Amino acid sequence: HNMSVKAMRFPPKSYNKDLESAEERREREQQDLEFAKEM
Amino acid sequence: MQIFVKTLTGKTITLEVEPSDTIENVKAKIQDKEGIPPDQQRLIFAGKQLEDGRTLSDYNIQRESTLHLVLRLRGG
Amino acid sequence: MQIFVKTLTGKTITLEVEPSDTIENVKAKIQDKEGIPPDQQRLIFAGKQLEDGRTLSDYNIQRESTLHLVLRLRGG
Amino acid sequence: MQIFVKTLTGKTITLEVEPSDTIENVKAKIQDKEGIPPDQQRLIFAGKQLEDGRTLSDYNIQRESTLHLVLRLRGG
Amino acid sequence: ENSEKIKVNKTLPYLVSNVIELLDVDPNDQEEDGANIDLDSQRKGKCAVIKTSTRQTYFLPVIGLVDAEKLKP
Amino acid sequence: AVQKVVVHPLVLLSVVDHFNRIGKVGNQKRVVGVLLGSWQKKVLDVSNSFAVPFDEDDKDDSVWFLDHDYLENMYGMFKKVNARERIVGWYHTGPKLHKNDIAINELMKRYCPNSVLVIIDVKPKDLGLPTEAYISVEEVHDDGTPTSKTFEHVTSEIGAEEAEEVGVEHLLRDIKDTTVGTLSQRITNQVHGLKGLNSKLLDIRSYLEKVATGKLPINHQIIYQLQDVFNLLPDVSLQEFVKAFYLKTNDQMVVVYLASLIRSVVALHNLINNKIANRDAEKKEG
Amino acid sequence: AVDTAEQVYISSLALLKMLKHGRAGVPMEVMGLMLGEFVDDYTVRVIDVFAMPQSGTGVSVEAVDPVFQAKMLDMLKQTGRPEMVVGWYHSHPGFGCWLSGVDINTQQSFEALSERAVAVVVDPIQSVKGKVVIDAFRLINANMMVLGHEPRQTTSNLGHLNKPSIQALIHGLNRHYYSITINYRKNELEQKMLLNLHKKSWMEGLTLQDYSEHCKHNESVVKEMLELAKNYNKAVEEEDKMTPEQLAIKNVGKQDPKRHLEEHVDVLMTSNIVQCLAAMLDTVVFK
Amino acid sequence: EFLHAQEEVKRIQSIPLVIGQFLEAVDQNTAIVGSTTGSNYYVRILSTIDRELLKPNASVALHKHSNALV
Amino acid sequence: MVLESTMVCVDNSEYMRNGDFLPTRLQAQQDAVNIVCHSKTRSNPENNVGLITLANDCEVLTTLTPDTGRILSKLHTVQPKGKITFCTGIRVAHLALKHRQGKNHKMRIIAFVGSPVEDNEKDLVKLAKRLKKEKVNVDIINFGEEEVNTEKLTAFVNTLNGKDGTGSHLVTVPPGPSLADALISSPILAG
Amino acid sequence: LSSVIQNLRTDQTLKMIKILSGEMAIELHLQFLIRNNNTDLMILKNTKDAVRNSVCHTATVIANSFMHCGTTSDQFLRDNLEWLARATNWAKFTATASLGVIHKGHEKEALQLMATYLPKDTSPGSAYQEGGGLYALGLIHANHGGDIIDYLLNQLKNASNDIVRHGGSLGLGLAAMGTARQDVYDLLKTNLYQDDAVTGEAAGLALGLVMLGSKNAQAIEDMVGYAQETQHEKILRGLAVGIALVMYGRMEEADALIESLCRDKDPILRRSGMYTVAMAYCGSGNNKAIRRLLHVAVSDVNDDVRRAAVESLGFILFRTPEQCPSVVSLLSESYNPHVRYGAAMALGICCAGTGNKEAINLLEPMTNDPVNYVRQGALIASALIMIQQTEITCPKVNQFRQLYSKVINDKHDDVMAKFGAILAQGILDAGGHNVTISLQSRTGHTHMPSVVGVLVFTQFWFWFPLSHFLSLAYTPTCVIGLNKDLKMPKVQYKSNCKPSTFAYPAPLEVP
Amino acid sequence: LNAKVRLLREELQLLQEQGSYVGEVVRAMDKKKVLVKVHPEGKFVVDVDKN
Amino acid sequence: LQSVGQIVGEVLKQLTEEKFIVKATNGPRYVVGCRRQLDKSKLKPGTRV
Repeated sequence: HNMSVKAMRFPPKSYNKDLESAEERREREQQDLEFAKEM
Repeated sequence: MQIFVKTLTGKTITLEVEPSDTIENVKAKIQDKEGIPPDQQRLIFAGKQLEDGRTLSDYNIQRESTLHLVLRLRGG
Repeated sequence: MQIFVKTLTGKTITLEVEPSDTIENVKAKIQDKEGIPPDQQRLIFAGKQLEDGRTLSDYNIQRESTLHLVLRLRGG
Repeated sequence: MQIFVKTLTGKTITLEVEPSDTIENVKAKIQDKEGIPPDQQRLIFAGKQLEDGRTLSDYNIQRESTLHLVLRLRGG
Repeated sequence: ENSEKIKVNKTLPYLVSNVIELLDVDPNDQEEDGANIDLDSQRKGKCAVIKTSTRQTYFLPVIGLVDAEKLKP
Repeated sequence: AVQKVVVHPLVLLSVVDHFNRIGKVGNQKRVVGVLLGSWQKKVLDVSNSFAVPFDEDDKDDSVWFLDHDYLENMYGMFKKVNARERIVGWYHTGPKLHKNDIAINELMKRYCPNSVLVIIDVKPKDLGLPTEAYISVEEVHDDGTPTSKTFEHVTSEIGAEEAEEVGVEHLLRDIKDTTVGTLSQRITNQVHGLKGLNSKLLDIRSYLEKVATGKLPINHQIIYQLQDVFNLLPDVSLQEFVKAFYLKTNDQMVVVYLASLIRSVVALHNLINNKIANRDAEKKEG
Repeated sequence: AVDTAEQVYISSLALLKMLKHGRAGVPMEVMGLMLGEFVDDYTVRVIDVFAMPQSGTGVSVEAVDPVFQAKMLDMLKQTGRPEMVVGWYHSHPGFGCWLSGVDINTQQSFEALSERAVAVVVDPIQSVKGKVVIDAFRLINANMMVLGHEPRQTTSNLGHLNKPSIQALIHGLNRHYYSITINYRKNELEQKMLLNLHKKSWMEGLTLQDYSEHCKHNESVVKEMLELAKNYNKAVEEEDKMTPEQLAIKNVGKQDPKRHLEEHVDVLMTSNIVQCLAAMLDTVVFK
Repeated sequence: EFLHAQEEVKRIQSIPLVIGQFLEAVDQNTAIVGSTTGSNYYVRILSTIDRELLKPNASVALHKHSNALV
Repeated sequence: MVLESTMVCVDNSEYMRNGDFLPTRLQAQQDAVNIVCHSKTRSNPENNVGLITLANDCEVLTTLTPDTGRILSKLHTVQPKGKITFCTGIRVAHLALKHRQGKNHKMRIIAFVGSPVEDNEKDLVKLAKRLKKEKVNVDIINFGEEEVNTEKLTAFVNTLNGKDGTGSHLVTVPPGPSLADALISSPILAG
Repeated sequence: LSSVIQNLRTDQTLKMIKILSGEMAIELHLQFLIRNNNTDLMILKNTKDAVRNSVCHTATVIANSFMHCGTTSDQFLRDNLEWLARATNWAKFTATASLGVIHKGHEKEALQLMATYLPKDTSPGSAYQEGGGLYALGLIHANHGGDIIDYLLNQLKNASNDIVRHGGSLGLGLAAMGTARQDVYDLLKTNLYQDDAVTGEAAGLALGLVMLGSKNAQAIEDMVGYAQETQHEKILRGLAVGIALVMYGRMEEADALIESLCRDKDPILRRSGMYTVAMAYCGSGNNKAIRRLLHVAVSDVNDDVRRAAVESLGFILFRTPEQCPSVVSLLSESYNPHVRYGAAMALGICCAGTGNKEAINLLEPMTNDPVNYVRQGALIASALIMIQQTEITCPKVNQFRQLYSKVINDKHDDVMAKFGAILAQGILDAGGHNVTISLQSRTGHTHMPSVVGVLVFTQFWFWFPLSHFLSLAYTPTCVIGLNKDLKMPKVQYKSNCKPSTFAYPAPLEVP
Repeated sequence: LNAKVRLLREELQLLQEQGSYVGEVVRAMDKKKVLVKVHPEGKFVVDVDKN
Repeated sequence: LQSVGQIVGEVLKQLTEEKFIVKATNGPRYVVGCRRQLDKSKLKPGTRV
């Protein structure tokens, strides 16, 4: 078990790294919630 | 006369009164002094409640006696 | 067994006491010799805040220690 | 043998013990030397805090070893 | 002032509805303070159950401004 | 009578608050108070408490002060805001029994014919449990010694309520815990077992010194009990008991073997998924 | 002008009592009174809290005996608690946390009687083992604020660490008052207790489980393994035969035998290991 | 840390909830339901729900206001 | 006017059943208590009073209470029994005086002596001196048989209030008419 | 130097002392910075007009002071005074304190200078004002000590009220730093013991300066004993820094103190352990400090411990700038934002002076982090690094220049975020583009007053008027040729390369 | 693992938003409009999103 | 005047010690928690509440 999990579990590669989320989404949502607030 | 009334906060107030005054006049003086409305505040003396309808002599309030004030506690 | 007290004004007060005295007593001695009400006095000794119910030798205060008085001001 | 104990201010103490000596005698003799109440203290060596029932030999303490005294400075 | 305070409550856009039942109510066996309700125990008269037009059914713990004697299902 | 007693955390925090506060009224080394509770089916539940003034002149027994008509007054003032609960017993925070507390108990028993004592030692110096429970009984004797009025032990534990353990857990941000599963077993039920057993044997060890003329043999009773202890302990692990032991060890380990085998096969399977997925997508994206 | 940074320190005991009292008046806004002291312009500390006699109707509550309060308070002093009143608290079940209508009015008179008062609101029914929902407020000035003056001074980041919820904005928190940050400051001795609060006696640790019944459990799980192995073979056989996510999406009913197979390990293990170890130890420590 | 935050999201399983019927799942983390008020919905599901127990027409409970599987 | 705390430590030893005073010493003292406490409270209304009794143990009967009636209805059904024990009584009254409700009051002890006291003199001198530095004031009525106790008590009171303190008294009486009638109202306002 | 001057004195020597004690160097630097002065005021005019009255007001009259550092160019605050008068309460204090940074090193006749902007301009009290005055008189002499000490000491004694003592102990603990003057330590300790919650912070910090680096058996006990047993918090937030300055590079010696503080229950002492293990090992790169200083970040249970624990790494490695991105670049993806903020500051402070590329590469995507204060952190850090650079000297500059502008102009954005941008505008143009941050002397010696400058600066998190403490770190970048008479020759020099690499950033003041 | 913890932390806020209806289209109109009828109510003629 | 009606409904089953399923008479089912004192022994499936 140790050898198997130790060895060829390298395919976690930098070919694709890590992602994220949108940037305008939160802005729009906050504007909408502030509009609701004003009311 | 002078009369001392003290509150659950630890602040203390001194009032000038004459024996013919009623409780309501006391509460009015307190409101003048501090801004609490007359309907909120409850008074205590010698371990029994005060009520309007009576003069301060009637409870035998003597010179330099001490009164307790406690607020109406309502929520909803 | 001499003790120095410093007030906010910086006046220094000298006390002849005993290691088994109590804070109530020294607070009363100050009341006698300067006129300050006892219960307004709070005692400060380095960081510690001294409690009325127990004795100087419990805090192992030594000769000619310098000791601070602080006034807990009250609302008005 | 001769052991070293360090206090935060840069004071060092050298002390005579034996291999079979237990932690309690060490704390006792530090009390006798310096007057520290036996409970207000913790001894640290090898990055660990020792247990009062073991011997120095249980922790592989060797000659001229230095250990750190941890102290609640004023106790209270 | 008291009668005016009652009057100024009675704005006429009432609903209308039908009485379904009249009930006899008895306090619980046990009581509390610091947390007691005026309405669970500590009621002793009549209570009613009404059916509104919009097909609700409400229990009423206090009848209101009409004497319970003159109601019937 | 009582078979067990259960304590809620609110009592323990109350005790500690009282202990820290007294410094404003005295210099004593012990404090005393009243336990409000309820019970059913011989299981007693303590829920709430208030503390009443007490004082004692340390240098002698038999000179102590305890304020009745403050206790009665508070009990009245509490009853008005919770009808569920009634006087049950009393607590004090000394590390050890005292000579006069039987004479305290005979007082406060007038408020409840069954009253129970709980010692809540506030400064532990060991791994252990913070409470002990005691009830009062009369002892006959075989020596013809007159009838003795003396305490007896009762088993105890901490309990909980859903409305409180939310608060306890919100507050337990202090240190590590929950080293899950096999990590927590051996610590919680081997090491912290052996440390306790060792402390007990050291206590017996110390007592059997004083009998070197330091103190009178308290009774042949205690010696009879010790002889039972050293007689009962399991027979030497030397007979055909050994055979019976090997059998179960084989059976206990065989299934472990099986499970370990299962454990490895899945790793290989996961390995293959990772391998092919990688290379394929690589060549594809190239 | 009030500094943005000022804390409220509540003392762990008070919190437990606030909960065990709020989660009883389950659908009603029970209330109570709160005792402490004003250490400084950057602090207020609450040290204890106690209930009252009170009655209500679901839509409201209030307390009925005024004497009880002064009598209880003046009693407590005889046992080292001379501290006085600084505020009050009431529970909102499930609503959320805010002050509304009447609660402002009974609040505002405190501030005429004692500046620097504090009103606390707790919610006992949303809370859960990880976290309790508490808030502490004080009223904004009685307007004269067309001047556009800020209610408070700021000289730190220390007050802008938290995001106000939508609900309080609906009921207008920054429009009529302001929130103040809660903080805890446990002392040495209570936290020493708080860890003991779960310790269990040495008597148990050395004890063995019965060997019978134990064997029964072993045979139960081993015979449960079969069906999972059988299913696992097919589950291996059939994969990659369709689009990838359409594996999971078509596996919402029937279970996937990998997990159920895996989690029967960590039951043969753990159990067998610890039992064999405990027996192996105590065979030495007694005779 | 993950265990500490794992159960922190059961503030959502508060006491007053509506009962509804399960229909089908579009993709993981989303499905469609039919409430007892009669109107269907396409909604989000919460992560910690074990997926091996939801089957055709099994009575689930939904948030009162947001209408999310809980 | 000055605010004072007073504990009255009645005596109930066996010797109290004898008959020097007319009804029997028990009724000879109950009336005296009844008058002295009326005097304490009527002197100023917020003084307050408590009760202790001396037997083979000491026992407290009612802590500092502002209403005299509590004491009176309490003092009844105290029964003559056992042997007096003086020191322990005075100690436990010292304890109970510390815990007064308002520390601005100063404090007093009153005791009635009605039997031989088997105490060693040099114990009384220690007790007296420490009570001296604790500012507690004692005040002894040698109500019963004057002999035997005539000396020890007098030297005690001397060593206590002496050094020209003057605040503490001994007063004593032969058999005759009522204590309250002839005696107690005579020496000063009371004590 | 204070030692060697004695072996030298016991003539040309009588003027050689004028070099040994720095009298010349100071006034030469002053003359350079005053002559080479160059700033475009339009940026301030913009940010001024974008002010919608808020906390942000203060950020101008701090930031302005950065760009005019050293240069005595008062002419921005001399006019538009009526908008400045809109300040109130504690902020007024800070405004007066800035009058220090503009005159830094304008040593002579300073007393009349501030008495032209009096503590008693109207004898009003307004004792935020006067305490400001003292704080300024402290900053002019920021490390020169000398004849002002015995003024300020007296001036502390007779303070009426507890804000004047605050400015006073700050100024005095500033000027006399490093000297260990026993009378000063006495006066400060007696004021600390007075146990007032505002002054005891100022005094508790200042107390640490006058003992800097001279480990002292007694004073550390006389202050950890007080910190360990007092109830006000601000006192602890002062002392938690005040301790570490008693250690300085002392390598292994301090380790005993370390093992004390890191064991403490009390969170703020547990924190101050970390600052100590930073100041004890500056530049050493010693692995033994890293292995523990980082382990705290991953497990400790109170956030400010985690931020200070992460951020301290910016001091151990600053002798090998290549390393920090290799370790922090992962940690910057932590879930809880406090760690991310700390990572931004560690990264910005490891490589403060350089144009290092990978640092900026990692800092760019933080600028949109949802949690406003990490945006403030990233903006500051971005601006500390990349000081003085031109678009040739590094690409990826002129987009930041406008980023700051747009985020300050945005009408619907958090004040706490847009505080950072307006600070950054000043950081990037400090001194008139003639000054730089460095922890590293030309010869390779570690430079002390800048290290202290930044460690104190990072506490602006807790207490605003502290930010001026950065002005210690602006070393000027110039060369001067000097005659044997110490006259200035009118000589010239040349430079080897296309001028566009050096130039001032070409002010674009359209109107 | 850090990514997974991040998502789990945000789920509580995220799944607070409200849902959406499901309806049957009967026939499409011109200029990007459609006639759809919902389960218990009246037909609604309504536009479409950009994608 | 300061009083309010209460909704009528019917109990279907007790789920746990604090979770009951009710059906209002008008429509939607619900999940609802009890009040502490009501003698939960009495909420058999079917009683009106």
